[PDB]
Amino acid sequence: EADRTLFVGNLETKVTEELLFELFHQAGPVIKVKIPKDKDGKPKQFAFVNFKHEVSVPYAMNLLNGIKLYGRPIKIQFRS
Amino acid sequence: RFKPGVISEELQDALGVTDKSLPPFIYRMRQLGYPPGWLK
Ligand SMILES: [Br-]
Ligand SMILES: [Br-]
Ligand SMILES: [Br-]
Ligand SMILES: [Br-]
Ligand SMILES: [Cl-]
Ligand SMILES: [Sm+3]
Ligand SMILES: [Sm+3]
Ligand SMILES: [Sm+3]
Repeated sequence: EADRTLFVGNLETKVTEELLFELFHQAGPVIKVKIPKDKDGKPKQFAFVNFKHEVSVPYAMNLLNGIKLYGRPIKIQFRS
Repeated sequence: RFKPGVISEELQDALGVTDKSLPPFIYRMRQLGYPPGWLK
């Protein structure tokens, strides 16, 4: 459930689900990364990361919050 | 098997890492400990 998910914001426009998958894979096994779309099909500037293990969520916050992707620090928030 | 800090060229460039330089998050990983989700 939400126990295993993180919100990642402040994404530079070139950040993709693939790139975020690889980065957060360093914190623990990742199931999927979702960058949502608007009604017109445009990608948003934030993502949801779904981990395999809840324990990876607090660790990923400490490991990766503020890390710069294409010069912009990602902003991680808990969802639960 | 999990390989900490082994990342693709696309991710290196995204992180601003030049050749033979540690990814920025590795400096944190070394103090935080081994990622619990990869413990085996
Ligand atoms: Br994408
Ligand atoms: Br949404
Ligand atoms: Br949320
Ligand atoms: Br290491
Ligand atoms: Cl997508
Ligand atoms: Sm559960
Ligand atoms: Sm729980
Ligand atoms: Sm690709």
